[PDB]
Amino acid sequence: EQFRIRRDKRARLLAQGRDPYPVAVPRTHTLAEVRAAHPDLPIDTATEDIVGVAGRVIFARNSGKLCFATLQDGDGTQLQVMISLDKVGQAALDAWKADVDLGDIVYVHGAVISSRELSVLADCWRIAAKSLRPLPVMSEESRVRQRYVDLIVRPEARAVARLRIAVVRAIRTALQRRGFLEVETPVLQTLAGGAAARPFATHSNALDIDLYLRIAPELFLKRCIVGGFDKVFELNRVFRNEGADSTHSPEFSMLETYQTYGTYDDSAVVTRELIQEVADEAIGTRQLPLPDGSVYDIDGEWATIQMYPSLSVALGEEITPQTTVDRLRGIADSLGFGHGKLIEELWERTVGKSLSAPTFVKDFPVQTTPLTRQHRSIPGVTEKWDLYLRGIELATGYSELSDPVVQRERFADQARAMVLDEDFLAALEYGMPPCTGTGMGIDRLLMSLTGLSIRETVLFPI
Amino acid sequence: EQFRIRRDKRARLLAQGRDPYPVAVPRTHTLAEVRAAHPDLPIDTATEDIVGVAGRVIFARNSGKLCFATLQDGDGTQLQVMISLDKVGQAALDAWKADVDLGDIVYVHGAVISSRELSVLADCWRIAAKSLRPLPVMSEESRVRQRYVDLIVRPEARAVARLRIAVVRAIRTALQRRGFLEVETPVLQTLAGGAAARPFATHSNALDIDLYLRIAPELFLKRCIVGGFDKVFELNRVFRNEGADSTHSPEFSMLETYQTYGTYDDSAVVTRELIQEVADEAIGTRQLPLPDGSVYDIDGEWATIQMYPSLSVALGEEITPQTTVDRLRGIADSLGFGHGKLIEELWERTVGKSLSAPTFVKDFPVQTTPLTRQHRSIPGVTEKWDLYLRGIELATGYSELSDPVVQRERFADQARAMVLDEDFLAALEYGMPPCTGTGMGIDRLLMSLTGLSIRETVLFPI
Ligand SMILES: COc1nc(N)nc2c1C(=O)N([C@@H]1CCCCC[C@@H]1O)C2
Ligand SMILES: COc1nc(N)nc2c1C(=O)N([C@@H]1CCCCC[C@@H]1O)C2
Ligand SMILES: N[C@@H](CCCC[NH3+])C(=O)O
Ligand SMILES: N[C@@H](CCCC[NH3+])C(=O)O
Repeated sequence: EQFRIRRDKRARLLAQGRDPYPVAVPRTHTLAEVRAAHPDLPIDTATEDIVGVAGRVIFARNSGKLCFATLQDGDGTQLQVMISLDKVGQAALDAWKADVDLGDIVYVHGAVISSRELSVLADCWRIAAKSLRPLPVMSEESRVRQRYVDLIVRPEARAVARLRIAVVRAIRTALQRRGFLEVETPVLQTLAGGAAARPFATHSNALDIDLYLRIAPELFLKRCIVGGFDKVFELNRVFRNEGADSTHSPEFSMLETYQTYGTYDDSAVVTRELIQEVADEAIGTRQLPLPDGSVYDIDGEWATIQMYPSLSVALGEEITPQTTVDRLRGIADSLGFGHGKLIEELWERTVGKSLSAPTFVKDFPVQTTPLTRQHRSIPGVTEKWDLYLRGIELATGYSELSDPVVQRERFADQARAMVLDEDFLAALEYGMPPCTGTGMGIDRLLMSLTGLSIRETVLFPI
Repeated sequence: EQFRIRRDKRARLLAQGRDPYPVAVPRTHTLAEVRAAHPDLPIDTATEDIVGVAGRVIFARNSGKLCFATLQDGDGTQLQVMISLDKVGQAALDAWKADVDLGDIVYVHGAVISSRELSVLADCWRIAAKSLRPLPVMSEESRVRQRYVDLIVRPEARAVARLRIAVVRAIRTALQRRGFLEVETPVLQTLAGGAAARPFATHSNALDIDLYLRIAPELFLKRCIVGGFDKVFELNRVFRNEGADSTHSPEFSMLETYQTYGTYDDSAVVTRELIQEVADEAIGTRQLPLPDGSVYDIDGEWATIQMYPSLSVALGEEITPQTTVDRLRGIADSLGFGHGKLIEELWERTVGKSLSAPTFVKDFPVQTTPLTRQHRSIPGVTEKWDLYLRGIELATGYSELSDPVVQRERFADQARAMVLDEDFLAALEYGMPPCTGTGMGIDRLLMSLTGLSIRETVLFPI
């Protein structure tokens, strides 16, 4: 109902030649600037620094000759204003009382004082924007459908938003320091490769064909390696047309990273440093406070284990690349399609879930890692690692497969379970230097670091 | 045919227990590093700095006991190697001759010398990747279908790639210095607004509905302003499902920028500074050399003109918001749907095309600018500017419309030519502070700056 009373104040403001949505108000300072400016003012004293401030009125308290309000700047910083009859008022004071509702953006020019709390006493004031909706005084799913309100009302929403931003910047900063070049590769592709997922498809009017939103940048990033990029990354959305859960969303921001003349051993080190550097820059500790109340320590060195041996220890018997699917099925049964899949699942069900401290698992089944080079010495496994951090499957790195003939096979096997990515394969046949790539999810990153859900870490999900 | 001879060398290398795609080669330096290290070496003298280098063999010259090759590192830097019988050879020399074709990535450990040109004489050497395709010794449309080869063979492809990267970084650096925060807003939207374009649509399996790839981030970026972001930008792809031409592609990278408590006058200034700063960082001059052979000067201050007056001067009569479509049709006819459209078209046909120096045109027809605030004083126009740089329609800035009721109208008018963006409108009714937004295309930016076509400025178009 207050919807309608607010709409009428708009109408009657227009009519009176007051401007409720003016083009310009001469804001001299953010409220934060005024605070940092007057840190320790003798309380109940005036100073002749005149400012023009603007802010959301989130608290009113009217009292005849004198009205107080809390201006909250968009970052959360607060300044109190005092609308007084004696300063420049009467009609001003009336208009204040009549015109100014909660959630209204307001500008006030005046002197900076402290009251019997840091305030601005007003010479001038003006509405900067009239709200036709009061703030609520929130369920998780209304906070997310209306992030703009969440951000106005809930400090933590403000902090998380800025945290993601700072994390993302930390990442770019870390990679740039190391000489990585950030490239833009295509989102719309004639066929979407680089990972295991069902694509989003869209019809192009230009070309009268379907195109596919990228599931991952790998294959184009690999083209950049062919083309002589020494060190490239890309930090941007990918689209996997599948179901949503606590670690999975159909649209999400992902980092991929490619470095010539290093292996999975090298990118493991960088990934660790990168994450640690992000924590330091964006969180300021490696002793990560959780909503739990607990503390997760990501400092120091991180353990590396091998999938097959670690699984072997867990299961009480030697599991190798040679172990049959009939054997693995049986073990699987005893607990409650193919070899590679069974190993990963058994590993995930036994070793995976038990990991607390940050851990790399390396040396993966060849069948489930089409894009990663075969191990330099161990038969039947690929040089891939996964990083688990706080129990979250965070990141992966590969010693990348550059052999076009092997690579054509790996894809043929895939397809039989038949048009391949011929251009990708062509690029490889021009020669790709030995190189190691990583992938890492930003939401999972933030999750692993903070305890926040995926639906808190993106500004505008659905 | 050489396709097949190369494939056989792979096969016979495998067979002999040589590794043609090894996991790791111990590369100590980039060729650029070795160059910077030995800038002025007395030519035809040896030095006992041992290095391990790796590079693409792009030139061979075999001669009995001694073979020379050019290693080109991926950035374009060149080092010559000398494969000699006397160093560590005979069988080595034979294998070199037999095993190493052009476009092969090769590693060589050895001493750094200058010959009778900076070279490495080899103790050791190894194939790092075997190419199953020779380099061509290129049409514009094969360069772009195979950028990876373009990048190997054509220096200018290398330079342009790195230029775009440096421009994009320059942009982020410039905006960050000014306190802008880069946000990620959704690419997949329930309805795609913020501009005039037909969307790409994609079916979601998760939600069993169509989604729309964003045509622009504005409406979500505006939500961020509501939510208290003072200064936000987003630099990322947008998708407009329309035809391709020399200034238009269906997928392209675009910058949008939002700043609270400034107007179009303010963002005009920033846009100018931003562009000038980009030129300085990424190109190193504001006297822009063109393929033409000419020089385009983007230094100093840029002229601002008004659409209606400038058109009036061009046409020899007063054109105002009040001029009828019947009048404009007639004028249009005399040269060779609605008022706003006719003004822009007439303006573009008369004043637009005649502009050489960098120029802002401001004060636009209300009918064609649904999202921009009405002018503070001039009836019938909005506070929008377009920037033309080197004749290219580069950028725009608005004093943003924050009035939810006016905004609902503007959208209603649009739709009648009927479901609106209710959530966007809801956000506005929570109150958006006065603010100015800009948009700018990266490809157009690069084009305006360099003379390069849109099909050179993106790494992987199609
Ligand atoms: C929300 O994040 C994700 N959403 C989806 N749908 N899928 C994935 C993620 C996500 O974070 N992923 C990681 C990306 C590479 C790093 C290794 C672990 C995962 O594959 C996969
Ligand atoms: C290649 O760049 C573009 N491709 C398409 N399809 N459409 C546009 C571009 C492109 O650069 N645009 C600008 C974006 C905002 C700045 C004002 C001028 C244009 O609208 C529009
Ligand atoms: N494309 C991978 C990430 C890169 C892995 C290293 N080449 C994924 O989506 O899983
Ligand atoms: N969305 C605009 C760019 C931002 C204009 C300022 N609000 C466009 O695509 O034209």
